[PDB]
Amino acid sequence: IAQVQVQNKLQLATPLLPQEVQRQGIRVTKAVKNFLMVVGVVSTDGSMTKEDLSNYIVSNIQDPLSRTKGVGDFQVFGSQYSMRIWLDPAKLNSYQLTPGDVSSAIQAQNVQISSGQLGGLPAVKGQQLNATIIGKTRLQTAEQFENILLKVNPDGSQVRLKDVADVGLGGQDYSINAQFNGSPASGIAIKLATGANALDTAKAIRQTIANLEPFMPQGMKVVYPYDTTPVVSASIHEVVKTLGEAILLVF
Amino acid sequence: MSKFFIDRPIFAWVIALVIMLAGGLSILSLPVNQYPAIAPPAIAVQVSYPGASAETVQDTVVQVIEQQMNGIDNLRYISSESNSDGSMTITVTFEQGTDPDIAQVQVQNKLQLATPLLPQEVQRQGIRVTKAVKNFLMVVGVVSTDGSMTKEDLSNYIVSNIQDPLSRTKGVGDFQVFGSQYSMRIWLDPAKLNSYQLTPGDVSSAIQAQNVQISSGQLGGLPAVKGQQLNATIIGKTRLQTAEQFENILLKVNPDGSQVRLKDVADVGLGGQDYSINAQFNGSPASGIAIKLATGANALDTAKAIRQTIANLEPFMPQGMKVVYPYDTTPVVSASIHEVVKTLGEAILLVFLVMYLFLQNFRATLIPTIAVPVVLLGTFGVLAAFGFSINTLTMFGMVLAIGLLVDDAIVVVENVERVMAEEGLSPREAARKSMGQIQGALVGIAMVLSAVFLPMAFFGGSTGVIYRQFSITIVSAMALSVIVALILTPALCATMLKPIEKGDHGEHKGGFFGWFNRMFLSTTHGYERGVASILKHRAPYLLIYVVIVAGMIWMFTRIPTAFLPDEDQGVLFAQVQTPPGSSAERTQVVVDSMREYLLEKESSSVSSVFTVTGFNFAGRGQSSGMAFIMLKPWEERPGGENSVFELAKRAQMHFFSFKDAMVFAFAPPSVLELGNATGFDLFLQDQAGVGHEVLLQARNKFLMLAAQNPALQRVRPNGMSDEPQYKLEIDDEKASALGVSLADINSTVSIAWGSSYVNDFIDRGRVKRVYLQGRPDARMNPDDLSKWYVRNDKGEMVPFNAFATGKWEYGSPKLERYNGVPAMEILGEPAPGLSSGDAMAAVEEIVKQLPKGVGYSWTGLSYEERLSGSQAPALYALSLLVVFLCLAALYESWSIPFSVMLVVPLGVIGALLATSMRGLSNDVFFQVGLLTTIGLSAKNAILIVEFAKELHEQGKGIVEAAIEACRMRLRPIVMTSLAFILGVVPLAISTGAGSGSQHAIGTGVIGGMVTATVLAIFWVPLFYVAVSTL
Amino acid sequence: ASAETVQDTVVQVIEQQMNGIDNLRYISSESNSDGSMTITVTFEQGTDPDIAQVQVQNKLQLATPLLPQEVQRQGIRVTKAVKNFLMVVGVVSTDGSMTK
Amino acid sequence: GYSWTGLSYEERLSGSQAPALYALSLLVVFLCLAALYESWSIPFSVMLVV
Repeated sequence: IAQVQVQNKLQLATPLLPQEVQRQGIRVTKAVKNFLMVVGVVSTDGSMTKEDLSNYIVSNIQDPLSRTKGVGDFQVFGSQYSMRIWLDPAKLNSYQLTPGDVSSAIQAQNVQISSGQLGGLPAVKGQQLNATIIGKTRLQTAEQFENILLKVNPDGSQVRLKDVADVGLGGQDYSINAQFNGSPASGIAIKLATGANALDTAKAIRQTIANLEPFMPQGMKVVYPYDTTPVVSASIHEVVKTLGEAILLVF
Repeated sequence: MSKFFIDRPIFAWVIALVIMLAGGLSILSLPVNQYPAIAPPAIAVQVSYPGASAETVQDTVVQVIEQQMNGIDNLRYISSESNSDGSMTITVTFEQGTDPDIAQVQVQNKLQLATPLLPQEVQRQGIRVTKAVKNFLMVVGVVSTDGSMTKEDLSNYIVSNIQDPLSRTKGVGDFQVFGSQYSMRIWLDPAKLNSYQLTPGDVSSAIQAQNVQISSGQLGGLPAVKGQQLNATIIGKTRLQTAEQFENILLKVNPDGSQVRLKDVADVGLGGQDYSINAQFNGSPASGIAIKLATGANALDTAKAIRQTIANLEPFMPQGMKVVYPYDTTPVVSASIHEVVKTLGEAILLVFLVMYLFLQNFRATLIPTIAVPVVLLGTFGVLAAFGFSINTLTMFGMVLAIGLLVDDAIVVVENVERVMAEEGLSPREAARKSMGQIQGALVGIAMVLSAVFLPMAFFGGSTGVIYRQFSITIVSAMALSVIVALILTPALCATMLKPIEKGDHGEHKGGFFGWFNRMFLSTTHGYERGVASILKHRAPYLLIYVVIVAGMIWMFTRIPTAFLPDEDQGVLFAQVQTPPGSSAERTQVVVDSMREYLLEKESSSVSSVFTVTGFNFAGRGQSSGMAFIMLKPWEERPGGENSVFELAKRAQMHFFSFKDAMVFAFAPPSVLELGNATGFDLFLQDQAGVGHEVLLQARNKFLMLAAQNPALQRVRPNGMSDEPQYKLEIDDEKASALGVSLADINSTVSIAWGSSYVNDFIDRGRVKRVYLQGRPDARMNPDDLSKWYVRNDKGEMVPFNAFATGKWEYGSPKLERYNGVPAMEILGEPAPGLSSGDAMAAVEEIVKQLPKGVGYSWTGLSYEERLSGSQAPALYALSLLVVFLCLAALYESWSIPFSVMLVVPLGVIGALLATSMRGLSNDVFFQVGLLTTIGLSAKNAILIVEFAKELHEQGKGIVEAAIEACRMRLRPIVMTSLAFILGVVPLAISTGAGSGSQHAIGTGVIGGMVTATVLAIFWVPLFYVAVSTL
Repeated sequence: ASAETVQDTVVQVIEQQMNGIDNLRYISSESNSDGSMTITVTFEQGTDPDIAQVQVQNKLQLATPLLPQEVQRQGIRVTKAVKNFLMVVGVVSTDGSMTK
Repeated sequence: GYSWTGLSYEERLSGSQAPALYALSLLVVFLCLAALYESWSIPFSVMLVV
């Protein structure tokens, strides 16, 4: 009920936020203050850099580890890929262009639009053809992405995004990037959901990562650099064995 | 506890009156519906993003929503659906026990945290979040007989002026209508757009420039100038109402006065909103309402209120419009509670009859007719105390409970009358002696019956709820029957009985009753020497007992296991699939021919066909359709000639000859909430290997080996086969080299072919919306792309074939996901006569060949059935341990409870034999009938072994007392037995509403109880002497 | 906007969708020439107000696809409302120099 | 048509609710005095001295 109340008092205010923070995804979670455990991933062949095995956890490990029982909020050390368009003002002066023109071209030339149907309804009486018509799909690879047009004169001379900027896939924020035991690594810091225990949540996290284990590439382990469940399990076991020896001493 | 009230009866009588008064107050405030909340609470999210591809709506809506919901409570699994028609459906399925309101508001909140990331064309549609629980009370269907009104006119008429009185009535919850209201549909044409140098971007700008509210202020608004005396709420422009106000909006005008209206550019006129769906009822075009029931509300008087609302609205409808009721689960509930009231009356009158038949007096015969309705009314009160509702399940639990519910009062009045007969005491002290002899026995009945039914309540899932209803109802019946037979019945046996003197049984009476007394003591003192002969040498009879225990083991191993019995529900589903690349009229030619076959030659069974195209349980679009054919009631089709499970075969043997489309007919399950499968469900999701073609080859390999195994049968894909779809390739350098802007091309191809939501208008005081497309003869051909014109920057028209070449592709029209990765769903059925776990093992064996990167995940009912398969051989052994504890408590040893817990095999043997002879399955109804006949066998076994112990405590041997106790206690067994099968047999011999449930719940009970009596009354003192020689 | 267009735009739709909640007694509404509206749905006594607010803004959400775009941009404020004023706390200027 | 609200609906509920209160409490006193003293004379005495 507390999350629902702060959520409607947040949706009362979220259109008054700026336009670019509104397109980032606002998160409201029931997270307690401590880090429960950190599911870490380190590569053992050296072919994986920091950003690629952060991309792997964000794209494949994060969401099954986020639907599970008792995980409120994550904290991913790194992030996924996001293909960046590295402008430079020398070649941006070379063709008399502003970055607003580039930002309008890369909003007008990779869109996935409502196209309709080739035999859509209502049909003229006596029409027996149907096909889902396809407009432009969104651009996937970088060599397909370099062919974004920016300006072209009617005599046939054009400029491309490959001539203005140097495109390439990389992270979306290079601020945080961990490293485990010397090697390049990353991980996802898991916070516990409130009103729930820690051992069942940790066991569900272990079962989820063990279900996702047979699909990761070769040269990529899963390690646990930080967890607070073995201390509490050892404390419970120590008090149970203290009880089991105290009953024998009373006997 | 009973000796304290047998002296003073008025206090016990007003305790019973308080119980009956609380029950009578609870009767008029119980909610009542067909099925309780047994489905897992699933939440649907439906978007109607118009004119999209099958992967456009997916990669712009579904992944954006599914990667932003993170950390909702009690989440089990989520799904998706990205149809080619443009819709979307994700079904967030939660854990049991979660009330749907907070789960729905949490998925609402974590959806509206994601809705700014969704595109503008999606977030102007509005993202609807409703509860997906398929329990429809009644389906109000509106038709138009003459054919002058299409479906969208009927849907506007519904949403206009029959939705206003319907939702203001009591008890009606949330509901949906087929289709929606009108929309000012604006039909552009490309020749007139060429003729004026126009583009649909200019029309879409001028409409939303001349059809908006303008926030004008006030004439004298604050702050006022010093000396202001005037105030008037000024208003500016207003939303346009009619179509002759959209005809007079202007697109451009020169300063000479030469203008261009929306006339001679467009053809405005009110039409529908979603043209894809199209339903028709017996020929006439039809819309409808699907009314659900709100929580905590009666179904009968609210259905009558819906009937009364329609019957009070009917003098105002247009001519040619009937309101029909195709689907209505009001008479199912009504007949299912009416048969319970009839069998209550039959049970009390029939136990009155057998109580007068075996005992000669009338006053002692009258007392079950008082002592049974008090616990009958009070169990509704202490059923309302837990927050339940009158279901079908708890009413059949009541009917299971009646025959044992009467037995406590029967054995009380029998013991009082036989203590009256044998020694001749005054009634209060004779009933005092009887109650002092049944003191521990009645609380032993309470503890043993609670121990044998309460662990059955502790399952988890839909299985857990459908056992929990049964268990809590009959445990409430036990725990209230024991106290109303320990507290009430001796207090009235001390008052309203007739004394009998010493050594008399009524031998010189004459007539029929003297003959009955003579034959009854004749078979009694023949039974004396019979049990003496079978107990005098008892060695070759325990061998027969262990042979018949091998009989129950190798008789229960044989029969197959079922989840729910097959039911005559009343409906049949007939979903069709035309070959890919088919329009709507081919599907309609299949559908109306199927409809006229099911009405013309099948007038004996099918009452009406509410059929529909563009929709099935497989996947939406234009090349699909169904026929919700709905049978006649049970009182108009006698015999087994017109059942649903024969009408399906008689329809399918002709639907094999409809050679246009694969017409498929399947019966719904017992419960429609978790239904539509009758088997197992599986998603073949991919975790690592990326590619739609690889997963399509995986499903092809899986369907190749699925039809080869004999353990699998009728294995179909739930998705859709691939449609041949048409693509464009807009040559962007040749487009922008001619001079057109690519945003103008995107707006033209997004407004001309597919629709585009602009803004809202106001008609009849109601906000409706405005779409626009091209004409229904301006987008219908691949060569008709050469007719639309984008605008160059010089002011001249550029044709669309100058820079766009066509090419045909082959893609999927329905891409669905499962927990964030794409998948394809099957709908599997087990082999006829094989268990469901055997089919699950034989279908998880096939997954050992799929390519590297394609996983499997269970769903539907199999996710509960796989995880719930580890408690049933745990808590049954727990319940046997608890009943061993209770019988060690009552009988002061550790070996004498074996003389009771070796008797319930003799109760399960007859039930297994009676449900193996007439061909039934091992469903939940036979299992709870098995449990209640086990409970009745333990019920009379502990009383006969307790008198066998008591007569040995009197001071005689084992052999004399074991045949003394059965001699003294034969007649309550034949009272219980004769009244029991006379009360239960009219369930099995009859039919009607819920025939399969009654046949599954009656014949195992009578076959178990008759065999339990005829073996227990001969073998229980043999077990007692065999355990007492140790 | 004026009162009748606010009524027939917003209030009729949410009035149509906010009946059928359990333990409901009467729903009533207002509109103004200023433009504001106030639906004041009143439950039967015996209901937890938290789950009542949960159900109210649960079945409020499927009116948003019917309401226009000048009201979706501002957000709907739901709250539990008693009718008494418990306390009015107000400042006052003893200098006489500063205005309202 | 007219429909009461605010204070008026609550006091109309009181007016339609009071005789059930009188009859049900009178019957509960009747049941308790038939309960504890176990006669059918003195509960009629209290029910016609009320």
